[PDB]
Amino acid sequence: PIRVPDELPAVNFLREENVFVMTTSRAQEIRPLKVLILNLMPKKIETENQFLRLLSNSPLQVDIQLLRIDSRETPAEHLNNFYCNFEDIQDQNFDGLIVTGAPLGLVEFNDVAYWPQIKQVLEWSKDHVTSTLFVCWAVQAALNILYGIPKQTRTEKLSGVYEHHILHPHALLTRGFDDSFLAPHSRYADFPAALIRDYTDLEILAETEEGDAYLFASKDKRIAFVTGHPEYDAQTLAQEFFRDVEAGLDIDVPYNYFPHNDPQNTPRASWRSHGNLLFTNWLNYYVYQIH
Amino acid sequence: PIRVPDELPAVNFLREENVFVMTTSRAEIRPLKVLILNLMPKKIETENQFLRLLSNSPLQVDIQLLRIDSRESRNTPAEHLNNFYCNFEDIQDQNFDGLIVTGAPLGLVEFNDVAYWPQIKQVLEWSKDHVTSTLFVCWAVQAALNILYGIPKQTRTEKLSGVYEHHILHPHALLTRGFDDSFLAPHSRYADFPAALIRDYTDLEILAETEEGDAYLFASKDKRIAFVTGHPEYDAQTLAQEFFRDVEAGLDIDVPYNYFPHNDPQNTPRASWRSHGNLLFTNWLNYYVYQI
Repeated sequence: PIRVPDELPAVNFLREENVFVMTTSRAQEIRPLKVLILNLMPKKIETENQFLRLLSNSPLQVDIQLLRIDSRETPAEHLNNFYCNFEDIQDQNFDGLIVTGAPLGLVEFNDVAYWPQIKQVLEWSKDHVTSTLFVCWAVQAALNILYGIPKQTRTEKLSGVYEHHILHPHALLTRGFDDSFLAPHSRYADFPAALIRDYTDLEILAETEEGDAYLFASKDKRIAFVTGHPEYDAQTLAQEFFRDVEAGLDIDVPYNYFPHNDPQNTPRASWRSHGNLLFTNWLNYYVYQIH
Repeated sequence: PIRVPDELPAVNFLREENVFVMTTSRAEIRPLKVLILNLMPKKIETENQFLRLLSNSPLQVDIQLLRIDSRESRNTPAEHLNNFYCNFEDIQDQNFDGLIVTGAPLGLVEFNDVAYWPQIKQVLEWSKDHVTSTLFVCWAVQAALNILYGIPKQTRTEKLSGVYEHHILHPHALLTRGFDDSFLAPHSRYADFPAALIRDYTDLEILAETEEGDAYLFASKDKRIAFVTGHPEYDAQTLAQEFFRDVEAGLDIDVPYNYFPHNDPQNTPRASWRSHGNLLFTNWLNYYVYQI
């Protein structure tokens, strides 16, 4: 935050925009943050690189620990070298937790082999984690475990780069977001905004144009949710599309993804900026809290 | 930055993307000093727009505001300036991490006719030894290219006024970190900044251009100096306020380009450039003003 003379007009002006300002008449402790990533995605290293790229964009030091949900056999070397089990970290507190997506869009919760382990991490997070960010399927899991919302599935997979808008001009998690912006989705989970409004107390910060919640969070910042995959690389949707075409599914192209909707053309990461802002804002205002 | 075990694949992978990674070798974060030489005619609006952006960082940024003009040059006191601003002699023996020189209403004035040209030269010479990273905005770009590279002033045949399309040149650069491949930013200038001018008469790296061929962002490889030719700090309504004053003052002018919805000045304009203004100023603080 800036530190300026108490009566500079910027002080009252920026405070009215929900911006914290320091004044020369008053005065912080800025220590390394501890962030845990529960990696449920099957391509473990690709997912590590995607999230760690975006967790790199703060001047704050982010000490990262990687959490595995069970010990099912990614190289076994990789997990044994770099990941911890829940019993290894259960006595620790963290500033942040990310629960990634998982390929569980079409699996009932009672058929998810590690469902008990997921309930145990989410219950523990309430007292042990300052802010937990749930991504994609983890949003569906958390809506079920924290609010008793039953699984809801779309008619077809939402796959593409979609238009969104922010709802709160002065919010922290969307600080610097354009009024409308692009972010990618790849999900069977259905997240209509009305479901979040009618069955939770969460504040909705951004929606898709079609009426889905994209970003929402608790007022105390303990829990935050993102229903897209802003961490995806340019090619990530294309890899899923080509694997489904090879299997004989012969699906549509992802929306607004390939140039001219022709999969011979190279897709670009048209969603980069607001993925960077999102993770930078989550570290700077949710994981780190000046107050 | 993240701190992970040295052998994690992310380490070599993000280093190949020009991203600094700490590895689990030894884990004290200091306040930054930034000076703003405010040359804009709306001093308080300008302070609010740049301070909004410098506020979006966990780093503590101690701000001092610098005036170019003496207290006695004015027919009446400038209350605001007297209360909040220092003069050069007050800060000449201090060191700063950052300096911003704003734009100035001097696009049609020859440097030798600019009344405070000596004072501007004195600040720029001082900044070489006293400021880790200087950001020049709009006219200050022309001033700096003159003093540092001997480039004469160039003026466009027609004023640029609107929100224009841009692209980045360096996928892994620090100052454009997180920028989309193409993005919007406002311009409002007669100053002419063809990219060929920067390539052919300086050693500066060009990081982004307008679609019509102007340099928008460029910097030195040592990060001592950085240049922006547009106004991503502008509020939604800044171009609108100027447009309505021009209309009221009797000028026959088009709306600013790509600014009002449907090009209709009854429509509320949106700050369509907000995101890349935030990335720019956040990246400037984090990688240029703060280094280690």
